[PDB]
Parts: sequence; structure tokens; C-alpha cells
Amino acid sequence: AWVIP
Amino acid sequence: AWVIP
Amino acid sequence: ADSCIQFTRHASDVLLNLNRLRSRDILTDVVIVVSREQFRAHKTVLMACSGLFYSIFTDQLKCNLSVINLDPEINPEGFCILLDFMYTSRLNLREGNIMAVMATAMYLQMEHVVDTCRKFIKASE
Amino acid sequence: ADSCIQFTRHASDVLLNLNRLRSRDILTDVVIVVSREQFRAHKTVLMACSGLFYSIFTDQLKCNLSVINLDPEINPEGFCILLDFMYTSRLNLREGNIMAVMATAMYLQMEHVVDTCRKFIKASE
Ligand SMILES: C[C@@H](Nc1cc(=O)n(C)c2ccc(Nc3ccnc(Cl)c3C#N)cc12)c1ncccn1
Ligand SMILES: C[C@@H](Nc1cc(=O)n(C)c2ccc(Nc3ccnc(Cl)c3C#N)cc12)c1ncccn1
Ligand SMILES: [Cl-]
Ligand SMILES: [Cl-]
Ligand SMILES: [Cl-]
Ligand SMILES: [Cl-]
Ligand SMILES: [Cl-]
Ligand SMILES: [Cl-]
Repeated sequence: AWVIP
Repeated sequence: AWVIP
Repeated sequence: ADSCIQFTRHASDVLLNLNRLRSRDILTDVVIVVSREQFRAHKTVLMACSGLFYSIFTDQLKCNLSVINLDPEINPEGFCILLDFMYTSRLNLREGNIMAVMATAMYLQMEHVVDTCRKFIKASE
Repeated sequence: ADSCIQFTRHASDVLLNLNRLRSRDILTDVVIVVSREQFRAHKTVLMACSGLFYSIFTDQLKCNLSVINLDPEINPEGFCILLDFMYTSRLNLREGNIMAVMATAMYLQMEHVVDTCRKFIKASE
């Protein structure tokens, strides 16, 4: 996996 | 885009 | 063949077009009912994202249904957030919705969503 | 919302499951005929990948057809290679098939495939 897009 | 996978 | 080239952005570009088709109600083939609310979708996208929908639409009788009713305990906003995630990869997780999103993801059998919900809750304890 | 988190691998994982459904002939809704050969697929995946199929399946009459016949000039192996690319992001481009793959991608309106074919041909001149 999870990221800040 | 195009790459060698 | 082992000699293939790969177009990096292809999968993301396909998913964007599947969401555009959903927005315009093009070739949608099922309605999901969550209490008073209705959501139109494509059976193939639902199956590709959820263990529950994979089981439903591979059943020899349920594969042909045009309406599926979810358990009355399921929150409609929680379901809407997860349907948007299926079609975009983006999850709108907030303090005010995390408990409903986690319970809905457990019912739908979406393991990685359940895991990030558990991590975000544990960090606030 | 602008506060969304994103699961990097989601689009790729969805595409893998769409190819598994195609392999097992689950919820396929169209046959594409290319001379003596037949190929089963999902209309939504074809539309998401090709300008020609997007035009066909948004037409008020052709959207309901279960069989689509391609022009007799189209090579079946060229079509098979492009259908595999639609469902995987991987293109099996070889000296022996590049002319047929490029002509098929021009007919199907798949611009990035046409562009890499042109670059590979130009490098061998
Ligand atoms: C896209 C997402 N799908 C799933 C996440 C998840 O937690 N569960 C338990 C799933 C259970 C079943 C399916 N569906 C299939 C499974 C096997 N073979 C086929 Cl043909 C299908 C289909 N259609 C999808 C998921 C993901 N997959 C892998 C990693 C991350 N995210
Ligand atoms: C996945 C691939 N699709 C396409 C490649 C391409 O050359 N052409 C000309 C296309 C023409 C039309 C469509 N389909 C749509 C277009 C707009 N809105 C919708 Cl709802 C759809 C659908 N379904 C897809 C393609 C790609 N797209 C963008 C960049 C790279 N590859
Ligand atoms: Cl858009
Ligand atoms: Cl029904
Ligand atoms: Cl998930
Ligand atoms: Cl597999
Ligand atoms: Cl027909
Ligand atoms: Cl393309």
C-alpha cells in the first residue's frame, strides 16, 4: 503493498 | 513504455 | 514464449477503461442490493477482486442471476468504498468509515484490505 | 477523495484473474471468428484494449451479437498473439510474426503495439 498515490 | 519482464 | 516484451502501464489502462464502462452503465450484467441501495457492476470484475463473488458467480445456478442480495448487516457506504477500490486500486479509508470497511472486506473475502484496516486500527490504540 | 491509499499490484492481480477466467471459459460472452479459427473472450476486456472493439460493442445493434467475423485478410496467429497481450500485458513479437502482428494491431486500433512494431522493423533496416 500500500502507498500514498 | 515497453520492457524486458 | 519466454521472449515476450511487456507494456508496463497496460493493466492500469485496462482497469481505467473498466471503471469508465461502469460509470456509463455499459455492458453491466448484475445489480448488487445492500438494504435500500443498489449498485450496478460487471460480474467478471467482482469475481476477480473478491472470494465471495468468485464463489457466487462460479455456482451453476447463481451464475445466471441478474440480482444478488447481500446480508442485511452490511453497510451500504462500506460496500460503495470497496466497489470503487475494485475498479480503481484506490481505497478511501477514514476514521469514520474504517470499522464498516473492515467488516465489509471480511464478508467479501478481500484479505489485503482486511490486513491494512487491522494495521491502521492497531496504530491508533 | 484526495485522502485515498493505493494497492500497487491491484490492476495486475485483476488482469491475471481475467485471463484465468478466459482459460476456463467462465462468463465469456463472444466468439471472434478469423477465417477458419474461433476465439472466445469477454466483450469488456476487448473494448478496454482496442479502438475497433470499443466502437463495435458500443453500437446499439452490434452490442447484442454473440459472434463477430473479422476481415478475411486478418492472420489468425497475429490475432491470437494480440488477444494474449490484451489479457497479460505480454507481447510475443518475433522476426517471423512482426508483419502480421503490426497489420492486425493497425486493424484493431492498438496504437502502442503499432508504434513498438515500427521501431523494431526500423532497427533491422
Ligand atoms: C485482485 C485481488 N483478488 C482477490 C483478493 C482476495 O483476497 N481473495 C481472497 C480473492 C479470492 C478469489 C479471487 N478470484 C479468483 C481466484 C482464483 N482464480 C480465479 Cl479465476 C479468480 C477469479 N475471478 C480474487 C481474490 C487480489 N488478488 C491477489 C492479491 C491481491 N489482491
Ligand atoms: C489499454 C489500451 N487501450 C486502448 C489502446 C488504444 O490504442 N486505443 C486506440 C484504444 C481505443 C479505445 C479504447 N477503449 C476505450 C476508450 C475510451 N473510453 C472507454 Cl470506456 C473505452 C473502453 N472500453 C481502448 C484503447 C491503452 N490505452 C491507453 C494507453 C495504452 N494502452
Ligand atoms: Cl475518465
Ligand atoms: Cl435474477
Ligand atoms: Cl484485497
Ligand atoms: Cl494461473
Ligand atoms: Cl450473433
Ligand atoms: Cl496497445
